[PDB]
Amino acid sequence: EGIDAVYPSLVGTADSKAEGIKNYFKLSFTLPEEQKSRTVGSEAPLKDVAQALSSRARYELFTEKETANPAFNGEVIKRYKELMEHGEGIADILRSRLAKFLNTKDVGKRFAQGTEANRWVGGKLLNIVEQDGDTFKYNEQLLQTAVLAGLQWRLTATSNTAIKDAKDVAAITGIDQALLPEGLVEQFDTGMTLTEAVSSLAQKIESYWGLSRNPNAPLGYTKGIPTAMAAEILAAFVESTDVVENIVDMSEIDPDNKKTIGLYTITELDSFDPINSFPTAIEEAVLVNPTEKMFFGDDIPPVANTQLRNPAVRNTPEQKAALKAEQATEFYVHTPMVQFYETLGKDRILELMGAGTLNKELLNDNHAKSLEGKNRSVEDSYNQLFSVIEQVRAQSEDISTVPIHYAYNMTRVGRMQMLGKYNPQSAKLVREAILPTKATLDLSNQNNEDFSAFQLGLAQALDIKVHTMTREVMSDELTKLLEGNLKPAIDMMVEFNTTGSLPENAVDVLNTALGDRKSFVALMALMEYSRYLVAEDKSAFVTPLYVEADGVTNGPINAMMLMTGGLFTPDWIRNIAKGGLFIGSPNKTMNEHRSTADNNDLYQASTNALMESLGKLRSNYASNMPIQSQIDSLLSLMDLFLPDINLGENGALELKRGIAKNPLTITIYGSGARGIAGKLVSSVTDAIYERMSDVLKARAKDPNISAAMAMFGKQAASEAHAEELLARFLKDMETLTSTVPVKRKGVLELQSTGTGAKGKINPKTYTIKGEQLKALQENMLHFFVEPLRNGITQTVGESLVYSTEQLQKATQIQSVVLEDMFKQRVQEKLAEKAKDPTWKKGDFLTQKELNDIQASLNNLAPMIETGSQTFYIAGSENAEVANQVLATNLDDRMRVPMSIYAPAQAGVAGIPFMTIGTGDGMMMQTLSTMKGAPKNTLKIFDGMNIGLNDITDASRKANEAVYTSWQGNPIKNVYESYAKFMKNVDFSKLSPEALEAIGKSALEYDQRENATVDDIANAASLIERNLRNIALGVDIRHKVLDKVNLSIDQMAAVGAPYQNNGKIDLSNMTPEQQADELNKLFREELEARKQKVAKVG
Amino acid sequence: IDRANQYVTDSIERLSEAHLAKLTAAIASEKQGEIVAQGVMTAMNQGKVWQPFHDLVNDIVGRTKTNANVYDLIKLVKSQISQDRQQFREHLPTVIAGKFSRKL
Repeated sequence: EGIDAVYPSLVGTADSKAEGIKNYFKLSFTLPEEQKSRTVGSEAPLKDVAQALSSRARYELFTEKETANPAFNGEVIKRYKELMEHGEGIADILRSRLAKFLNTKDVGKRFAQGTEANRWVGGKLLNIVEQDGDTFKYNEQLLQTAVLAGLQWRLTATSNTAIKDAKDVAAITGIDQALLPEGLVEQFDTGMTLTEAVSSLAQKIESYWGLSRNPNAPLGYTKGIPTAMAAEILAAFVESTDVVENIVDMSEIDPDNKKTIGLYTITELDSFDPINSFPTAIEEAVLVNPTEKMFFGDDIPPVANTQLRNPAVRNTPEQKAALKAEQATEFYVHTPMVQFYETLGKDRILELMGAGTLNKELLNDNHAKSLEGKNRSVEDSYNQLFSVIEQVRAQSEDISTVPIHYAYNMTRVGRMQMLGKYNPQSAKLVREAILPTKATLDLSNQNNEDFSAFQLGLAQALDIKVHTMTREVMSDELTKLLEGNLKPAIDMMVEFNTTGSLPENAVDVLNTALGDRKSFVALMALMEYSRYLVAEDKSAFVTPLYVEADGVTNGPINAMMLMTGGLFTPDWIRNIAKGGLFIGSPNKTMNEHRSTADNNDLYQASTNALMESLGKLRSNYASNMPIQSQIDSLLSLMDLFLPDINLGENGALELKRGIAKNPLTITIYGSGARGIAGKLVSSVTDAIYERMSDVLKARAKDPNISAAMAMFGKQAASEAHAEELLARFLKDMETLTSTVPVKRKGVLELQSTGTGAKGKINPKTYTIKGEQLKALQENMLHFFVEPLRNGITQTVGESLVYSTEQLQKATQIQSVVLEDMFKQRVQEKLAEKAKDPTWKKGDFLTQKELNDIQASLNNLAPMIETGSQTFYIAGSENAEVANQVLATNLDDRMRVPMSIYAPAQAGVAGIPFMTIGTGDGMMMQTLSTMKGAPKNTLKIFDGMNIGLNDITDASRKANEAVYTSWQGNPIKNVYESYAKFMKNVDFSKLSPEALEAIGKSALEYDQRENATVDDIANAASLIERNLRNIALGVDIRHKVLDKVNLSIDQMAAVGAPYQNNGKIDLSNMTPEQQADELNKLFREELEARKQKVAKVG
Repeated sequence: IDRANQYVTDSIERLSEAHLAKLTAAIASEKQGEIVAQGVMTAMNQGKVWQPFHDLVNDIVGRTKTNANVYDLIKLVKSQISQDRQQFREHLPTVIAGKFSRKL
């Protein structure tokens, strides 16, 4: 009688075992104990809410608050009057589409005779209708409340959707990640798919309805009825031209692919729309506890209880404390930076920091696609920032004294991420306008310690390697720039502060002065320095300039410290010193190491090893003439378009440290060899497309120019030199696309493909794809990637790559078993429902039944616990388990598949989870909750912005947090979960498909052709004892390193190292001598543990 | 010789307290006739087996640094010698005798 008294006019009885028509709306939802929405019980929600928005006094009375938001002024009130009238016309469209549905094929006539038309996949909206004469009609309270949710969704959906990477797009389309076309990713994130639009809209509809789900009701109605309403509202928005629908066909690019995907984009409002200063008036008027809002002053966001998009995992108490500290920081608006942005204008901002205007008649088709994506990011960030400024400006007359708070949540890899799309932590444009840092300095004397901090901040913003030089040397470098190239730019900024105007050629002045140092952070350095020059009182200068403590190769260094076992080697000691770990050198900073000891970082070290491997490969095939020519063509092509590859006049090959940046970072991230090859080739094709645009530009200026000079005009001193380069380009492309190398029996053989490149090119629409693209990747994989991966292994160590292999095998095997049991357990439950008369196919299972299936998997240890963090590698949301349609609209379109939260195969995702989660993720968690933690800082991943008044103390604390995170044992945590899984697993109950996947990870190629169940089980237990041996070695190494004196300078910006107060002196020793001393303590620790286990003359 | 090698091997394991072994087995088990007529240098060059041998000698000479002690490398060099003697002195004569349908 609870919900049966609020909606007594609904069609059908509320009994699950009735005879006629049953109402599944009242059987699936229940009234809450305390109210959550103010529209429950009303008769005209679209009229009561519109009345409350007509005045400030009425808004306060309806909301029951002392005062409303100051931004809710008269201009905003007028704009909401038109929006409410627009929402009344949306309801008229919905009411007219229902009458057509009941008229075609006599649906209404049959439904009134007893036919269960409300249980259809498209008739699920018939559970919220009422009888009216001989026909049916909507329920006014339910219909008008859903319209209000659509209006709020239309205003803020874009600024809340997630960002799709290349991996996500590949899964949706089905095309291989390494063969994704040009601009496909940039097209996908512009709009949203059907599933994303409907699911997000349906979430708001349920919230506004203010009801609670029934745990014993089928998932086909608790999730289908809200979804069926969302699809109808989205269809109405398309008819009203509020949402534009675009259809992309995969058969155009891949004829073998028959998938069709629709994309929906919301039409955006004007940048001067007054509604942009307060777009959450409807949300705060309906919900008792609004979710979308901006926090001012003492308004502190609440702490989330579960991980991001991982509802099965809850934040640990240690993780919740870190979130609370990060949400207490106050942000402030820098007025001089804001006025500079609006004076320059959006057009000049795009011209300076973007691609500017585009003339598509002189651009390549593929080149123009990338330029538009660059412009979109800058333009969207500019619009988002100035909408916030409008809201802040209404709170007080002084915009610089309004504190701002931001919400945080935990990423599945243990990373604190700001909520929203464009915020200081994500957008660089917004980062320079809203700052949490402040300082007061005495700059009246140039020899003060305060002036040295001021110079350090300016130098780092102007692209100067401050962590590789001493303070005195850095000061000399900055002085030359200030009085040299940057002088014209400073003069313009000085006039701007006093007057407030800019010249018509301001873009050209900044472009010439900055050059290769152009960035958003470099603009603030010019303004801050110019403001200091005109300050009347330099002894109390207040500035928001900061210094960023950036880690030196944070990724690779963490891996070699956390997942390395065995005895110490001199090579490890030398290579780990480049990361900031010094043994036997008290109070040694990174600036001293680079200046005197070693000036090569990890990126340069791997480049040198790559040259060594490349020379050995060529010498192996010295007698093979066809193989030698193929290697020459690959290097020749990369020399023409990549600045990191250079060939001398004598044929000597020279490489730069910039060729191993990306490969080294993604190698630690578990990416395979094919992934590196695909990215390397993509860099070459981008340069080729850009060179085609120069051909079109040169032809327009001079139609009589030659083809060679139109291409390599600026890369050749003479015309004859230009003709030489053109011949090289044509020959290399034909050679690299005609034959490919095939690795058989351990040797490489050239095999023809028959799909070589022929004909005359067209600069406007030149494209490389199909079999031509695959031929290029085959040559790159076997001739350049293989030598590259050998050099990387030599630097990081052979033991580190051994730990990654066992970790990948252990996680993949566990995920395969979990996925098979989940699918095998929901099919047995469905077979039981087939004997239930009150059950129909399409209702799926129940939330109570789904929770029992997941609880039965607890004896296999699906989650990894480290004591302060939790990880769930196999968790995902997929529609494979349900394999059925959830709901459609009244036109039998917009079919939405049903997706549930079920485990899935891991693959190579195990390595990134533990390298990042226990690496920089744990370091930043400690830094926010440690004793005497730094205050007023912005914590970007592997970085931290610090004010000029606390650079020394905060940098020392950052190095202390790094040392704490190096005492962990990620392998031991994985071993403990894997040992429990092996105790309870039963391989004899696995499907034949599952047994084939496990054999691909535990056995060799020859051993898995006819392997039995016993062979697979025996091979899986071997991995268990491999993890135990690795984990024991890591534990001993950390114990030994804690007994000696160490200096930690991983955050090398300032030069404030941290000492571990060890009591063993290893100074005045070579790395060869230190390894022997460390190995002596390693053998003593092993003896004690084994001895403990055993326990006159 | 075989008895002497076994005694020395067992006396080294008392004091200290895989892939190329398969390629050499394929060399001595060839049954083509047109391949064995080209000599044994060609088969080893085509068989890629020269690469695992280079890694071990590089540690003995000292070109490539390694953490293994003397007793670990001695057990590796003496394991390759016994593999060639087992394959070429015992398994090869059985292949030749298996081409006749009779016991000579």
